[PDB]
Amino acid sequence: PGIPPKIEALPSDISIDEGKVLTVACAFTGEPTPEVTWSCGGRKIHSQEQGRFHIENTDDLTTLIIMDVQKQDGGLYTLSLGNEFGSDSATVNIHIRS
Amino acid sequence: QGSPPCFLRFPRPVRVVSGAEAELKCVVLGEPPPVVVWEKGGQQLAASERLSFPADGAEHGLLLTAALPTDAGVYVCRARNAAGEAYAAAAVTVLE
Repeated sequence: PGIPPKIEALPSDISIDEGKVLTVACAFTGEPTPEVTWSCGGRKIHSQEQGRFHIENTDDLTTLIIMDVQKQDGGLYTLSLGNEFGSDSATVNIHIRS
Repeated sequence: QGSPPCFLRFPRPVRVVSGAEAELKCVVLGEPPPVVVWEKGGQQLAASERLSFPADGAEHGLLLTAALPTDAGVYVCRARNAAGEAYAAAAVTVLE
């Protein structure tokens, strides 16, 4: 059965100390497997963006890793999913201390 | 030098009948072994007679002895060590 994507649960707010590593991961479902997009500031995040951002997608999980976090990394990140049957989105506000 | 927290096993959502035991399960790695804390609605949870946090090495659980409709919602697992932090949220759905 064709089913639109669903983001399972995502924290509303997360924090990290400047200079450290942040990992936020998130499960999802959808048939067919959805296309995953992470963005901040309305711009898609690409793997090895700034030499520090990494994205690991599987068929039911996405993991965003930010290495050596900088102050300017802070902001409202959106995870979006799409497939032929619909879309979903959820936000997480990433705070850099401090 | 160490390495930041990560999930070997991610906490998947649980769907449980009111009155049944429910457990969110994950496995968290990292060096040093991360301290894992669960919160709900932005508030850190306290162990009790009906809510426990079975921890066995990397194995971590949030255990509800007998789920009630009021237990439904999103729970956040936050793991921390010297190198960084990892976050994972999971939903409990409680059916009549």
